[PDB]
Amino acid sequence: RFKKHVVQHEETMQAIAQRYYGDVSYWIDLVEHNNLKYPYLVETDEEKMKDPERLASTGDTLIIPIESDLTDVSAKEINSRDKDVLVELALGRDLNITADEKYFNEHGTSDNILAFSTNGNGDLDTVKGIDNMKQQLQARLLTPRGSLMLHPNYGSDLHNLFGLNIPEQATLIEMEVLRTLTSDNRVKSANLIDWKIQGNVYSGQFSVEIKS
Amino acid sequence: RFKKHVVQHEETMQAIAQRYYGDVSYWIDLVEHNNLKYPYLVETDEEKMKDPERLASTGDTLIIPIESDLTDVSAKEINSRDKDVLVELALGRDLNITADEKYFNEHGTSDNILAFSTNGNGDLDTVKGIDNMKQQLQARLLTPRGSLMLHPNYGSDLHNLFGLNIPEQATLIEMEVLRTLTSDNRVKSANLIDWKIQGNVYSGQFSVEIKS
Amino acid sequence: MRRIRRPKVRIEIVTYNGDEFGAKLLGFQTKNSMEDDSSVFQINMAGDTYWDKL
Amino acid sequence: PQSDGISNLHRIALRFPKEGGGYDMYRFKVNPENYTIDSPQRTTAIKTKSDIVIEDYGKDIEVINFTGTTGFRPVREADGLKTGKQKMEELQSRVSEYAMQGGSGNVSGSYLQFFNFTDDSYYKVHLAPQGLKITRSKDEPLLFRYEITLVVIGSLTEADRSAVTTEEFGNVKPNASQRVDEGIKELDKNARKTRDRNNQEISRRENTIYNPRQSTNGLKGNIDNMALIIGYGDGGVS
Amino acid sequence: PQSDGISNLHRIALRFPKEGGGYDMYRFKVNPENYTIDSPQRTTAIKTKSDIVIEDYGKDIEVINFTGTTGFRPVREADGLKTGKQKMEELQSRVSEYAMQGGSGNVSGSYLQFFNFTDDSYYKVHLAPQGLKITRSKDEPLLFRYEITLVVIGSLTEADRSAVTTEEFGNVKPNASQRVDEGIKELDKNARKTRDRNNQEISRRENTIYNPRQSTNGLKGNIDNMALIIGYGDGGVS
Repeated sequence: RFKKHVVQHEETMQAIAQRYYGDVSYWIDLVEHNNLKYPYLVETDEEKMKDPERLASTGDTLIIPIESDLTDVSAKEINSRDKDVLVELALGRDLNITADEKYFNEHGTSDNILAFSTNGNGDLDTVKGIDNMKQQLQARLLTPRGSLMLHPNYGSDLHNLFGLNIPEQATLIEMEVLRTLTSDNRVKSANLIDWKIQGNVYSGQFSVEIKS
Repeated sequence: RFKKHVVQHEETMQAIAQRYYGDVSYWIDLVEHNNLKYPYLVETDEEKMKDPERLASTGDTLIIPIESDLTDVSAKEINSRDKDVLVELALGRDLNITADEKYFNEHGTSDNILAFSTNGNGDLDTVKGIDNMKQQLQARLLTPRGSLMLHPNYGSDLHNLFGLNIPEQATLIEMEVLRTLTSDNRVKSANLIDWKIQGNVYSGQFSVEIKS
Repeated sequence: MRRIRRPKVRIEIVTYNGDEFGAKLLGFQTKNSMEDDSSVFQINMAGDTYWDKL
Repeated sequence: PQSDGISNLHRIALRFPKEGGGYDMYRFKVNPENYTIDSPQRTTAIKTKSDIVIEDYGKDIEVINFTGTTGFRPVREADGLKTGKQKMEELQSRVSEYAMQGGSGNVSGSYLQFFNFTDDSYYKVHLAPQGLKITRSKDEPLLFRYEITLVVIGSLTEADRSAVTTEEFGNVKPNASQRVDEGIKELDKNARKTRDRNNQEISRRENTIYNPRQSTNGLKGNIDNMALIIGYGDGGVS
Repeated sequence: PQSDGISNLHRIALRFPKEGGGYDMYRFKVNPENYTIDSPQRTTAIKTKSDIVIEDYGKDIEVINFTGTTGFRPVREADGLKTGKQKMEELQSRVSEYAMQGGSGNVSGSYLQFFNFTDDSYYKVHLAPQGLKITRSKDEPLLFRYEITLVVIGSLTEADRSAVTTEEFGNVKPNASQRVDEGIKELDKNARKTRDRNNQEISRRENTIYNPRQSTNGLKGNIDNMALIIGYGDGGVS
């Protein structure tokens, strides 16, 4: 993992290293991680035109690796190869199956719902980044707990909770939803924000602390 | 022991194995218990007509041995061919002595009542399955405790419990009947469902949780 | 002022994951002495998992 | 039962074992002042660095404790007219009979049946380590108070451990081993010596509910009799 | 929500695990009279000869304990008409069933789920060693009383620690090790002996999560796969 950073007005790289690591002397590893020449930070943006890849200006994004992976040469190389797109390695890339969100929401828990799709031309569609995490969470929530043919205890028992609109049923649904979301290690935790029960259909929303 | 199961519509053997044994990999050995060819489950009825003995379809009864007996080759060999005979062998076989079912109820705690009978042709009648269990339980209840010439402490004190039809005597009779029914290790437990005393006749009923 | 201490023990194992092993730690002893010709340590583990088979 | 709605409640009763067969019982004329039932659990929780471990080892002993007294006025009995003092004395005598000659001599009954008609519950109980406790206070010139603690052996519905019958399908006695042992007893010294030598020879080059139906447990038992009677060597093998 | 005047009071309800799967939603018709919650800490203090040392290890196991009485008058139920005595007997039966079935160290299924609707909070709990203590004294003859103590495992919002789905990127079950083992098993005894000899010779000459992409941990797996498809000696290496 890492921490995003934005260069302040004529900010100093050594000050950044001291702030994010305590010891000032670790700045030599950070610039190697970012793969920057000696002009690490320049106030003038026009100077970046000469060597945009190897020169950072004010407002330029920077990567702050964790303390453990500071001196790892492999981590340095991988971070240099994936500057500003390092989040994709953790969350990953997967095939996109949410072809149309306007259609499958109404059906809910049932079979013959999702399907692959193609974006652009030729290349099969693949969802990456935060959208991939959201798609995985939605698929996990929609699927039953014991439906798939392998690694059971994957899914949720939401379909069994339809019934009376009494408050205890709502709290049970809330607990089940929180249990389903917390099952993935990529989510630190989750908690409710607001709940609403009007008519005969339950409504609610949740927030999840997505890493990075 | 083995749990009975019925083939569900559009169901696969892998899901059947995963639901009970948890890991789908056990299905390779589970098929040998049922003695089925490669078409383990087929919806088409006429397909089974070619060889009904070595095939199964929707609505048929399967065998689900416990994990301990799953790996035993002897259990596989016995369950391959016996099929429905397993329940009769599991509950045992014994000679039937309910020659006069109408008569033995009229004389409780009386000797020289039960006798052999004849069914089929030229052979003494026999009982098997749940009927054998019920016959054995009835004989144990009718048999007094300390009358048998060998393996004593078999029976009940029902003859001695006649009294003033008061509630405490009724509870004592209930406990005696429960102890008599629960003596056999095959039966799990028992409990009274209804009590009714009017005049000078005691009436009631009990439920027994028989294994399998 | 009185010092504040927050111990946090970590265990690594090389031939089950080491992190899972270190989670169930309860206590340990480490007898090292130059007087004798042997150094010995002991580790106490919880009964959550069957370590005998692992 | 209780006094609300349903008919008049039945008093608590105790059943004790009669020495000369049968049973004798004891019904309290006055309901207990206090009734406490403890049902603890044998489970311990210990926390590791970043997790909580919970372990359990079954249900604990259900301790029954209650306190009561005896009314001074008389009341009808099954035989005779016994007042509260006589009832309490009989209770003490029964408890002494169950306790004093429990560890010494012999007592026919292995347990006591505790009936709670008011609470609609039944248990098999034994005298607790605290035991019976009798006292008369300043404000009881004529009344007598009794305090008793009990430990539940188990549910009264279930049968006794010694009076349990297993499945016992098929023959239970391996008659083959019995007749093998009977035949071996008649063998001479040389035959037994040769049998031992053959067993040693087979032993040193190995690695390189009796029912014949639906089982294979009693395989080598039948072979031993057949080998002995026919003769595989002077004495036999296995 | 409590009886704050805006919303009606919501009574505490339990949720035990059923033997045949699912859960049974047990609800109290009267809130507990007393409610106590403890949050002990694992902090320890040791006095050195010249200064005090304060050391902490984190949050300890919490304890939940409460006491109350069941209602007297009959009250309707969602699937019947159960009185207070029936409710208490059902609670005792459920507790006994949950305690007895945990004879295998710990039940593989979910723990007891506690739902406190009086104040917004949820917990996963287990039976404390104190257990379900039931008593009924002379005062209030027709009202039962129950005392329950519990230990908190964790918040119901979070799932089980061991059931969390890790990243599992790449391949945790590499085929290289499997086919290397298969090839080594298929090799002759002399081939394995020569492989051991080569490994010993290489050891003498020392001196004097898996992913094919962007990872080096699986380097040995690719190399160990080789030296068998190509006869790098009479057997593999490493």
